[PDB]
Amino acid sequence: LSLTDSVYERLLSERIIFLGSEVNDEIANRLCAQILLLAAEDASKDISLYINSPGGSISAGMAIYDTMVLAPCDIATYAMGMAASMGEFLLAAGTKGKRYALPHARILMHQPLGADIAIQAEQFAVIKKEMFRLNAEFTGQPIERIEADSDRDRWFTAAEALEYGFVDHIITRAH
Amino acid sequence: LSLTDSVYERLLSERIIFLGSEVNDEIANRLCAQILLLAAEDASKDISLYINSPGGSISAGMAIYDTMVLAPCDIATYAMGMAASMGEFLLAAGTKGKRYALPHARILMHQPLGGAADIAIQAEQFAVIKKEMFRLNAEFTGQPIERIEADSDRDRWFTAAEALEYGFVDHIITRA
Amino acid sequence: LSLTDSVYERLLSERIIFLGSEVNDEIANRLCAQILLLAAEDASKDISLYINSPGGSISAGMAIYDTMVLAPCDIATYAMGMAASMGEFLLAAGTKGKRYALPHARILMHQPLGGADIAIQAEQFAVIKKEMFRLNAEFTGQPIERIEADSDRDRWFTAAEALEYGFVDHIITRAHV
Amino acid sequence: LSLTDSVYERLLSERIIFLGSEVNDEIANRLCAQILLLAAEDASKDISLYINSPGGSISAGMAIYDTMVLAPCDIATYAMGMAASMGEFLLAAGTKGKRYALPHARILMHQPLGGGSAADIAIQAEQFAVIKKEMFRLNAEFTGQPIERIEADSDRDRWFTAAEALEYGFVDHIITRA
Amino acid sequence: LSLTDSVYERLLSERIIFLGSEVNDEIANRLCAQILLLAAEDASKDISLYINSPGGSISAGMAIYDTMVLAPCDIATYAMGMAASMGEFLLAAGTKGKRYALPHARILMHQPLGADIAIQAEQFAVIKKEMFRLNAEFTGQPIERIEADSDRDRWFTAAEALEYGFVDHIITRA
Amino acid sequence: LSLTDSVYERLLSERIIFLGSEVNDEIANRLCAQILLLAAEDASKDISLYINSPGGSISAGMAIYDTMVLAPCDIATYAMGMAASMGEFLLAAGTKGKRYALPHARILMHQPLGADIAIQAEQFAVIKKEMFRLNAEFTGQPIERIEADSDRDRWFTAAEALEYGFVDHIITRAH
Amino acid sequence: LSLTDSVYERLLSERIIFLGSEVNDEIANRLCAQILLLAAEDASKDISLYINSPGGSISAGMAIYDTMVLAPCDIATYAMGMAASMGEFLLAAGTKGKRYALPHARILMHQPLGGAADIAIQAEQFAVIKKEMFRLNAEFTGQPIERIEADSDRDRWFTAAEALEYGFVDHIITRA
Amino acid sequence: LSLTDSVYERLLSERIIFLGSEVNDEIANRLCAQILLLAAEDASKDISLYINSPGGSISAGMAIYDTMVLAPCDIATYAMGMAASMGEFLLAAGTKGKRYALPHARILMHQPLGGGSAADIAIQAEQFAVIKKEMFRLNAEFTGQPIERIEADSDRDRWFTAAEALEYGFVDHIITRA
Amino acid sequence: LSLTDSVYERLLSERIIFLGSEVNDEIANRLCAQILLLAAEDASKDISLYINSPGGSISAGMAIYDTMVLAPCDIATYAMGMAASMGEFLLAAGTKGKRYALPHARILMHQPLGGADIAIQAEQFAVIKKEMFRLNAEFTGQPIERIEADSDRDRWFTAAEALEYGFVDHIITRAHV
Amino acid sequence: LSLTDSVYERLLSERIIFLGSEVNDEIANRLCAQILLLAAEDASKDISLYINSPGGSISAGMAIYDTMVLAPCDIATYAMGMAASMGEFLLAAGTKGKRYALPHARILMHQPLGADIAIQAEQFAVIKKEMFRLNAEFTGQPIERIEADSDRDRWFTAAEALEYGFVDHIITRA
Amino acid sequence: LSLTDSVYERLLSERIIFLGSEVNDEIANRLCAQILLLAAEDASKDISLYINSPGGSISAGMAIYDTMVLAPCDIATYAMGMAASMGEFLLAAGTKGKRYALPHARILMHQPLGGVTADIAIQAEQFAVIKKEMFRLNAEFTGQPIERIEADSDRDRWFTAAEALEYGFVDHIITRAH
Repeated sequence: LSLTDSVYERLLSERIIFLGSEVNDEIANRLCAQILLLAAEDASKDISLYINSPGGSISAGMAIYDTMVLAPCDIATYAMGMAASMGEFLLAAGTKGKRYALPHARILMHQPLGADIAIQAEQFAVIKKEMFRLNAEFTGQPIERIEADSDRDRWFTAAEALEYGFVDHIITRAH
Repeated sequence: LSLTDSVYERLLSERIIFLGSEVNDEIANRLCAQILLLAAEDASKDISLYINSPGGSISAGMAIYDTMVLAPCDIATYAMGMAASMGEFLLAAGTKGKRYALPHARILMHQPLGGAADIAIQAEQFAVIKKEMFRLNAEFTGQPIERIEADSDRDRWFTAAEALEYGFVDHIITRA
Repeated sequence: LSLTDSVYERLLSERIIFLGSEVNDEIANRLCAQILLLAAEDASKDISLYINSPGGSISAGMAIYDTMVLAPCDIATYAMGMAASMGEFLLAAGTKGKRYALPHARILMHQPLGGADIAIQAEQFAVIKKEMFRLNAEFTGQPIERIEADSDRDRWFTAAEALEYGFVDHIITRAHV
Repeated sequence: LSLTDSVYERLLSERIIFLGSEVNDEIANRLCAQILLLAAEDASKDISLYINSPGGSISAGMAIYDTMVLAPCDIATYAMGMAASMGEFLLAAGTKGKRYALPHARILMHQPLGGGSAADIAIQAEQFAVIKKEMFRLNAEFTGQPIERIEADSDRDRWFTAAEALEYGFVDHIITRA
Repeated sequence: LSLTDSVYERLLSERIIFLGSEVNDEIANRLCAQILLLAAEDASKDISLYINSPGGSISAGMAIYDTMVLAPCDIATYAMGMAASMGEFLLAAGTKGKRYALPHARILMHQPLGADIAIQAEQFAVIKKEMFRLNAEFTGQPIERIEADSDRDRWFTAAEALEYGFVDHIITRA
Repeated sequence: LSLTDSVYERLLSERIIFLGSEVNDEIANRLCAQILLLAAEDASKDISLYINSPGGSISAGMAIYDTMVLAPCDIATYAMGMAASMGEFLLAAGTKGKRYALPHARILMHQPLGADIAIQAEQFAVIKKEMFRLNAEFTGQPIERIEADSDRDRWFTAAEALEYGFVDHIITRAH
Repeated sequence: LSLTDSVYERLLSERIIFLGSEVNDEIANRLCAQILLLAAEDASKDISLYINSPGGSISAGMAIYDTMVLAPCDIATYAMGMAASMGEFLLAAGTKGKRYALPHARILMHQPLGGAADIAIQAEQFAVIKKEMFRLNAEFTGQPIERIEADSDRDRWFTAAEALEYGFVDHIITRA
Repeated sequence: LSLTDSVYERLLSERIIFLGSEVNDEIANRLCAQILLLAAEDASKDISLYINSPGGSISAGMAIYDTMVLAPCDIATYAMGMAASMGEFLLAAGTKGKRYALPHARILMHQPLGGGSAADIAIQAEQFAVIKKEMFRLNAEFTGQPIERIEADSDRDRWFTAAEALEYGFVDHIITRA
Repeated sequence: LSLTDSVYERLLSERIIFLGSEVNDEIANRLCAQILLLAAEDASKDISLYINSPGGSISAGMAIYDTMVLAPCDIATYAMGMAASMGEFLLAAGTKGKRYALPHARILMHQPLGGADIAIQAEQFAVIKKEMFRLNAEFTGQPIERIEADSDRDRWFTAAEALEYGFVDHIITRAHV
Repeated sequence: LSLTDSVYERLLSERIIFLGSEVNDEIANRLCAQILLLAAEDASKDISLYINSPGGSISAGMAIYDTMVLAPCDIATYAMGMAASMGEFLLAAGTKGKRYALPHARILMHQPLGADIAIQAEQFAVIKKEMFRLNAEFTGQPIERIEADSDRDRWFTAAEALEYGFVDHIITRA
Repeated sequence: LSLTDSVYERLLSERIIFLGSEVNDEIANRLCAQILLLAAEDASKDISLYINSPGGSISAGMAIYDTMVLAPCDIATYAMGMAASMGEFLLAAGTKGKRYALPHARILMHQPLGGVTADIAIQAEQFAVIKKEMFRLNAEFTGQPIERIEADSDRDRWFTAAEALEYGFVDHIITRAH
């Protein structure tokens, strides 16, 4: 094991997980695995997910999301550096009241563009619509607004994000 | 040891196994090994197999399946992200009543194309195991063999709900 | 240590060995090492060898076989996925009564091509080849003529057909606790 | 595990962390991870951050900083070899009174120009402008200098000796002996 | 862990650290880390630094030096094989009375050649001058002589080094 | 220049072109370039296209096809070893009466599966339908039959291909 | 010299140029060089530019465009396979009346995202050239600036016929 | 251009082509290209094909053969070093009366087992079966041997000396001197 | 020979030279070589230098410049895409009256960071830097203070703005036969 | 084209070919190609083969030999540096009276060690025996002596080679 | 051949050679080859050597020089960009009266350290000899005392075009178009 993996492992022991890279099937599987592991170890204690990701595939993020909801314990989400696309989604998907943003974090909305191609298109259409739905639900905004803002790649500061409904807190001082 | 391998091992200690990549001989051997290991450690406790695989070779999947059936303990299967081809097969091959799907999981059917031996022999074997795959798939889902082939042919895919209806899984777990 | 190697080691602790790749000198050395180790640790307890191999070199497989026979403990063999060429040989070489096949396992017979001075190599191959046929016949209880004949035409077997032919003694669907 | 990583881990057990390379997302994530870990292990005990870095991206350094402010415990900063750009920022961002400089340390100011993610150049420019202004503001706050002087000095890449740094307001002490 | 790192770690447990390669930012950080660790573990017990290095960047060696002085415990230095440029500097920077040289060690003096280039030049000039000053302080020689000998890359045997003022002892046996 | 390129160049001088690899944008561009070159050099003399390709992307093959039709001179097509997917299409797209098949050539029909994904799907749908149309036109078979046979990956011998309508001749002897 | 380069050179001798890859500084420089070369060789004879490009950088394309306009001779453009982003721009930038499209060519509109200098400056420049691109695109097609931006925004694409109608090209050449 | 390619090209000018490696699609395409070229240049003059190949895929060799039959000119074949599998086939496929063997050439029969394109194994098996049968047929036609003997000898990898090959019917002459 | 190199050579025959990449010692050597070659071939005929470069090292650009001035023939410069840093310098260094800019060309001013003994390198850079500012001022007809000031803030120009500032003498949309 | 290939081609124009590396299928094909080319160009003019090779596979050398005999023109062989195994064979296989050796050339004899292995063994046995036979024919020595000397890897100087029968002349000057 | 090699070759036809990289055995051999070639082609016509080199090995540069002196024709040297160490040496080694410097050229003196590559003692010996020879010849070229050459070489003294002309490295500063 390397130092980085060691720190992440010791953090895992403290029920702290990181999403600091692009969201894909591999990272998703690992993240899902960690959530399942922590859920198995103790289902009563919260899990803290710190996010600094440019986002990625919808399917991967949705797998992560399902695994999050599957976990009985609360999952606190932290916008650490950047939450874009699915990073933003997973951030907002955090347990209500335990979604935090760091003062200079940046939340980006973005409409991802994503076997038989027709089948892939079908699946993508379905899961995309669902993401917009859930995003609207998380933020409490209209779906029309989610889609509209996603289209024009609207981005938010910590404050703007707090206002919009992505997070519940801004950690300006001594968490 | 890496972080990834460490969590997977710690999960293995919790009798949780993952199929998060394409199915081949290597992954099959590893998966079979894990199943045998857990079966050896404790034959009374369930095994949880989480599936997020695009599928792969029939022979590999069948080896996994045999090892699953071989294990005395029940094997609960979870459609986590995507269960395609053999991912779908292994999902449906789980102990009945303990086959789960997550809300946004996707189940894809597909008839594989297969592909140091004579080509004729390989063709023969593939034909056999393919026919057998369809049979077992029909058995798992409770659908007619004709419908399995028909849907497999046109690469039919299912949502979590549609999959539950078709007979791939027994439950859709929103929360645990 | 890797996840895979960890599982194999943890399995080794359960006296379970794997042959999931082509048979060569390296795999042979490794398998033989494992057999000797388990035999050294405890010579009274069985060893379980699970086979999913396309086969390989005769000399390598024969080395494994010799090491198997050398081991005092019984060696139970399981046709897990595929047992081709030396995979089939090592499968059939298991302790009689403890050779198992899983329902969808496939046993393939095949006459290897083999391949120092070429004349010497040829001599050795002829010898070891003949000996393989002999032992294969002995394992299965078939005539040597039938072994060679079937080997020539790359005859393959299902679990049932293999059980009948004499490669294995059981077809196990499920294991008891 | 390597010797280096072993020393860093054993140091981590002593609540001592290092920033000895250029600041980027990976180093930031790792550093933030370490701070969160130490904060989780014990929120009452100080953390010592030793800095010998040429600096780097603003966003990364700000992420480290945000994580520093997040940590309940005090964070003591040490200018070990060189604190340039964000190295200087994170140095000055240390808990007031526990910001140290080694006798021959060098503090360099510098305005990064940023610049390559999967996004529109206009958006990147906007974000950079905001965080840049925020850096200047906080730097001014840390040093107690006017924002104009921070910008002015950053433009001309002003650098400081340990003494000059102490005077300017980057650090509170110059630790010759311990 | 490898054998080498294992031996070095086991040595670290014995409060023995090595400088057996060129001095750069990486080696500096690692060495400084080790010193801080040992200082943290026990501030009363000495640290033994064995040196066999061709030297390197001044800034790095200075970082090491600052960390050395920062450590409360005494730091004994050993010229094991070769102490050149900053190897010599760190050697002479050892706790007075605890600077040792092995019988066939060789001490080399050398003037290293070393953002905007002007700034880098400024800094280098400063640290260079400071390096000469401290070297003079360590050896007890005039600054003029340090520069003079540094210019012509003067080298010393163990005896010549002992005489010059780099080390305090020549230890044939422990 | 290498020997292979030299032979192909000397063949180009004889107005002979080869398609012996997968059809993609690069190969398409090169092939199109060669057709345009030969068309420029002499618009009255035929061009001979020898095909031994596993096929490839529809868009590429359609570009090749357009460039073929664009060329004023007749383009004779030869099924040399294997004409699959677009190899088959380009074979059948040859000038009527000058489409040849070698005795042991093999013609495979196959339905390819193939920016914003929806857009890609749209484009693919259009060009796919068009391919079926043109294929039906070339072979003189119903579109229903083209689609049906394409679906089940029907393959043809030289004789079966001659019967089906892919080619006009089988070169059994001394062309 | 390779076969590919040889045919392209022999084509160059026939005053035929290709844009068959993504547009960047390198390809731009090469293309500009070829245009200047042909213009130098003969300023009275047309140049034929065949386009099969997914597009690319605006700056690169604009450099090509300036070099096109700089050339005294007419430049006929052919949409061979695909003209996206700057491919579409350069297609429409051809001499009016000599802009051709092949029957199954596809024209895609798209507003690029752009991306050793200050980011603010790069943003400024990009804004300028982008606005200019839209202007010239409107000029080429004869469409309103608003419609160009609007369609560019939603990644509108055209068939050969639709492209002819919109104003990208003047003819659809089935046969020559 | 390399020396080797230069010699091969200068040889091509003399209507002499080589098959000195295993037979695959690339070598086949290249060889077919050469035959078509020589046929285009002059359809009245013979082509000399010198063979020293271990053989290879049936489809490739058959493609070469089809291209040979397509060529109007006679194709003289020379067993230079070794003609195995399809090397033997292409050797025997030469124009009758102009099939030569060098004194120490070796002709090996062998039934390839084929086997990895983007297609279904069943289809590949079908195609292979057909072309295999076709090979045996044509081989029998070339040598004037019964199909059963061709299959029988192929099974047991029968090999021939120059004399034995001449007798069997692979070649028409053994060229000691020229 | 490649297609690209062939076109550049064929262009070289037309006395047309390209600067389409960053300015460094290699590109400098190559450009200087080309200039000397064309000057050697014919010293009476103009040389046309087309520029699309992000700039680079001062010393390299100065070497090119010296070689330009060395050439007896006039050197016509064209801002084709971008002329930044030394690209701008070499653009403005063209023969007066023969410095052209294409309509959408962009000229960027920029003060390089430069980067043997460091003190010596610093000295040399200071000298050559000052000299660059001087020559840039001379080319454009602007005050040195204005050049330094604008260089500091990375001022950039459109074709029109550049024509006004004094970098070029013409804005050419189209060329006559 | 490179300088080396250019010189070899220009030599080819002078009907001079080289064997300066180990003998294998590739070198064999190339050499055979060159011989056929020269034979095609002019069947009346000699071909000069200069040999400096450590030898190699028998089958390859035999292919070369067959092609040599096939060529109607005489083939003069030159032992330039070293003729070992099949280098020696091809040397001795030269046209009688036109087999030359340079004063410090060395001729080495050697028994090479060389689908189904049995078949390969059969073929090797055949070609090996044939190689000994032809070698005996070339040198005019008994087959028993060829095998005997081949077994113990006997080597010859230019003189010893001339005496043994490998070459017909030792050319100090042309 | 590439464009760069083509222009250099075309330049070679104009009797113009380049030294635009560090001096080593390979570059030395190539330059020596070029000089010998030009000398062979025409021994009456001058050769123009343009220098933009950071210098390098003494032995290599000395080989170039020996080859320069060997050439009957005059060799004009041009300090194009940088003439350091042996670049400076070869520059000053040009034919007297035909040594030119470009207006912004820079000539750097430097005492090489040589170093290891047989017995170290021999290598040291050889280096000592040739080093002394360099200083001697440099003094001869510039017309300066050897003591001053060594003294200035020691402290890495550098010159502008004017300073170089004054010192004696070159005979002219070519601003205009000769």
